[PDB]
Amino acid sequence: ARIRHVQGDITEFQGDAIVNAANNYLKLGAGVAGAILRKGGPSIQEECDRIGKIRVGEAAVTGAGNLPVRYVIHAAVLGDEPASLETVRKATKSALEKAVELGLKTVAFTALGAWVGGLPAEAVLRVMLEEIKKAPDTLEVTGVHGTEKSAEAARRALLEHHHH
Amino acid sequence: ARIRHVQGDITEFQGDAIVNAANNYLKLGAGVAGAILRKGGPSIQEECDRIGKIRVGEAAVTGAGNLPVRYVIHAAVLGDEPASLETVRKATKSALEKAVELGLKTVAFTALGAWVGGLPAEAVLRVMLEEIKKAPDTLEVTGVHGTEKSAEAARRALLEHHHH
Ligand SMILES: [Cl-]
Repeated sequence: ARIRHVQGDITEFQGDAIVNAANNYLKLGAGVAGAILRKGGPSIQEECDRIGKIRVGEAAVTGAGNLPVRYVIHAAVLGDEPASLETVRKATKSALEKAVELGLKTVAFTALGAWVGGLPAEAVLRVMLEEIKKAPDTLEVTGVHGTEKSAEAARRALLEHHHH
Repeated sequence: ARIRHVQGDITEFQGDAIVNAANNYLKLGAGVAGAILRKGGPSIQEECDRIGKIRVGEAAVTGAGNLPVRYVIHAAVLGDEPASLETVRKATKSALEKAVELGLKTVAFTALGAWVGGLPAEAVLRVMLEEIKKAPDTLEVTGVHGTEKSAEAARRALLEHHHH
């Protein structure tokens, strides 16, 4: 899959889906999830409740309420178990599998497990990169950053990856 | 499994096994492998030749020649595929599985894939840590560093891991 890094607010992403760093109970609270629930509205949590508890490392899809995306993909990175590079790998892979299963073309992510999970961003981005490279080229992943300095860094890393 | 970080020369490790960062052809050359072959002698490569080509992510055990260890565990982190956090995870896990299968008590590792593979040490150590925690407590893993500053850093990281 293709990758781009930009500065912005993931809740204003205007594509097919955004990926939420979720707990395995799919309870929207800390981090981006809170923003997702405020701007997308109550229907997102209600749909999550219909799904019920999942497994750390799994992903689940709901509608995106009042957000300008089609879907929210809830990638469970923690909950009964603490976040780790392994849960981040599995959840990123599960999120990608849902995107491909729905024939999505544009999907936004943040650095799963690096905020609420406590993991270092550099390691998280590397495992995400490894999983994203396995998805088909019909899919474009956008990493959304709070800062241009942040986005420029990941962009620099991504160019360094071509040597070789 | 228990973990300790010390400064030293892994080829002088005086326990059950040392883990070699190998290619999947088990050809000893670049990095620690070269030191292993010089100090352990030709029998190590000869035994590797008897084994033949393995798979990136797998591990293989040989005798340690003139080294003061019982076994060399060749953890294949690269070769037909470039080194990645995923191959490092699989190889570390494969290396640990061989150690447990032989009832080993003390095993030394370096940061697999961080030298010859080009991966950043901090990410490599984190995935190794996650795999080592799954091995039984009968096993003690020693990380061997060229520098005390290096070992102290990993030791500091390991203490930070207890919060929580
Ligand atoms: Cl990983």
